[PDB]
Amino acid sequence: KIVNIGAVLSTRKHEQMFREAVNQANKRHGSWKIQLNATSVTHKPNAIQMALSVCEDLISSQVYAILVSHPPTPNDHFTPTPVSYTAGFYRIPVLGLTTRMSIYSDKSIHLSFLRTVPPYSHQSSVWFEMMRVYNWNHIILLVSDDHEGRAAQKRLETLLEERESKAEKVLQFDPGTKNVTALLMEARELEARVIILSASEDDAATVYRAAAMLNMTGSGYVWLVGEREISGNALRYAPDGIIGLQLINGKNESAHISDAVGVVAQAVHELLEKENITDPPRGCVGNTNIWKTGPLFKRVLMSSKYADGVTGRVEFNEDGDRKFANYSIMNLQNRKLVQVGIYNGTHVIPNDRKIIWPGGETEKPRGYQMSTRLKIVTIHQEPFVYVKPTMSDGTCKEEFTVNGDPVKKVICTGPNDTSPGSPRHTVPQCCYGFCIDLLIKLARTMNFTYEVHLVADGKFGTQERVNNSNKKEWNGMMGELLSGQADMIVAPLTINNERAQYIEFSKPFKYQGLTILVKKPEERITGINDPRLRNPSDKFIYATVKQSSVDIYFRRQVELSTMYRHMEKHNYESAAEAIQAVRDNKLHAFIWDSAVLEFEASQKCDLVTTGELFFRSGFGIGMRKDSPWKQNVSLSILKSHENGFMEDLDKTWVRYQE
Amino acid sequence: VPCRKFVKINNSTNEGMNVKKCCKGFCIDILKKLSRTVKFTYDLYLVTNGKHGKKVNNVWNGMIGEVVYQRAVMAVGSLTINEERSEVVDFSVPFVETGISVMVS
Repeated sequence: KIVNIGAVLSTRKHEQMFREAVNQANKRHGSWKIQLNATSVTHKPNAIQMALSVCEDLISSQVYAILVSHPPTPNDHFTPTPVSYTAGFYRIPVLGLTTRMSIYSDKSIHLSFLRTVPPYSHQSSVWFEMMRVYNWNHIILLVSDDHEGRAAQKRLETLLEERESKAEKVLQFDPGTKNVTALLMEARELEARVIILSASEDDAATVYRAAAMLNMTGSGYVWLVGEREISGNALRYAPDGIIGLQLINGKNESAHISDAVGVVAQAVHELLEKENITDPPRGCVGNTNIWKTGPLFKRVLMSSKYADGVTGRVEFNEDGDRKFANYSIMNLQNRKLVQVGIYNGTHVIPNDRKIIWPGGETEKPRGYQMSTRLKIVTIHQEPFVYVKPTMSDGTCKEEFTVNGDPVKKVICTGPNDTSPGSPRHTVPQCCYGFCIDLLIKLARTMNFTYEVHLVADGKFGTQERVNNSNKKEWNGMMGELLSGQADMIVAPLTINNERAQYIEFSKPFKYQGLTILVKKPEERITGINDPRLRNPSDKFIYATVKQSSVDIYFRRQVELSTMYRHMEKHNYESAAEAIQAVRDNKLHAFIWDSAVLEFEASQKCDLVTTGELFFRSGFGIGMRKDSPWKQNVSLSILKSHENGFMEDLDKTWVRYQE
Repeated sequence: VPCRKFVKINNSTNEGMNVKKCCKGFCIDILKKLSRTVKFTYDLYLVTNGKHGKKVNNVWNGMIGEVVYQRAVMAVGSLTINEERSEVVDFSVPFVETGISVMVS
């Protein structure tokens, strides 16, 4: 008829308040014969023999609730772990009260640990509530702590699953270093300015000093950290105007202990209304049997419903944390902490105090600086990308067309040849053609400059397993775009299902089908329906570009896998190699798009296309994810579609014949 | 597939009847294959306002008036795409290549 409560507490005043709350816990519960005894222990400068003394004293005491209430620990590890582990050896709930580490969030590791505080990742949820107020969609994550970094990124992806958006850049590395400045300069080149930081005080002061040396406290920069990053020398290195968080009654020890005693007491008086009430035996000497109502009492703690307390309502969720906590939002006004907001269970209310920013105005900084210099990557398309070496040094020969129009070239940068032939010989030459003048029209339309460069290979890009770690990766223009080295694939890119799963698309500019290049008895093929090409031989040589999207499109078509096993013996790197081989009568057929071969038939009259016109598809501009260059650019493309500018581009190259 | 059509009796009253009719064709097959793949529930009906869409003093009509004013969810049927229609709603990717032409003898 007795219940023991164990605690690790040092100060005699909080021990007296703890014993007074234990004595007053049986006040309003009538004249029932239950008794509540309390046992508190102090601290030894070590941690192993502390764990030993506490664990065997609470085994000999047979307590039901174990409390740790020491925020000023001299060790910066903040680990009450071994007492909770020894209680989890017999499945006894330990109620942690001070630390907020996410490693305690794992119920698989911490089988019988509960706490009345949330981890810091929920603060990012509050920062997700910052995404619901100021209409922000691109963040920059920086976490040094690898113990909580995976859980923080998992919670971040869970929160961004509702919007189905992704973070722009995430970083995890070893704490204690000082060169993170190159990563900060790479973050400077990004569009967003949202700085999310999750580390200790040393790494926070290091990145504050690194941002102060780079002078990242200008206009548009978003600064948003927590309570751990505004203490110690990080408070000395703190730039003004920074927006931080504050835990309401997180440091207030006495009311937290009183609320914990109320929660434990009402949980015990709820558990006394049930049967199958087992007791943990003397497990120190000759008793390794587990406490049989471990998960039962844990489920009793799962259904803990409350309506009274000092601060607010307390309830344990599927993770065992405190919900609906009130937070404070502080601002650093000239190295002075000024409160600028309050936070309810789910809602933010800024007060009448102004929001002073480190940059310019007091309104929200529109920190999405879009790319005004687009790194344009392209592949060498023969009717679209005409590449010519310069005359003397970086100049373009302004040749005139037959319509009185000078050719508007561009200084592109490209290699000589492929990697076995020419490994690294990249020069700036002059590029012009269809998509070059299309990009010139886009630059005339919108507010941007650009940077035209080429791709290192002659391939679009296919998904293939890299030989280490058994992972499928990309290459080509998709491999260079997703690496961040490029900005916009301006190329006749093959639109299919697999590419749209990873990036976003625009409206297609080119619309054409598929055909067969032959040379001119039926010398023609009449498309795919030739029965001699269904079961091929060494006579009719049909082939395609190596690592092309037509190969993937025919790889999905499992009913013509024999053509998949036939073109693999004759895969060519570029289409110009196929033109050179079919002019010298080494090839016999070539699956390729319609209008390119029609232009080559206008070049050379012996080139003949086939009769069947299948897979009438469209080619557009390769794009990034959700970006401010999506809606404006698609409206500009549609404006180019509605007028006769497509006919003008036909008059440049397509409609003209030779 | 069945659908309804609100056919009015006269011009004297605004009262009409929802006559149920059958439909087939291209977009019907597209919608049936979308219901096969996505496995959702659809609410198919017809518009009685008129043609595709035309703004008369910030008032759209037809399917544009049904979608922009949120009396429906999406327009599966045939619809031309220009600038202001792409401004008011979000089109999907194009699937069929349908331009304009001139019929002569």
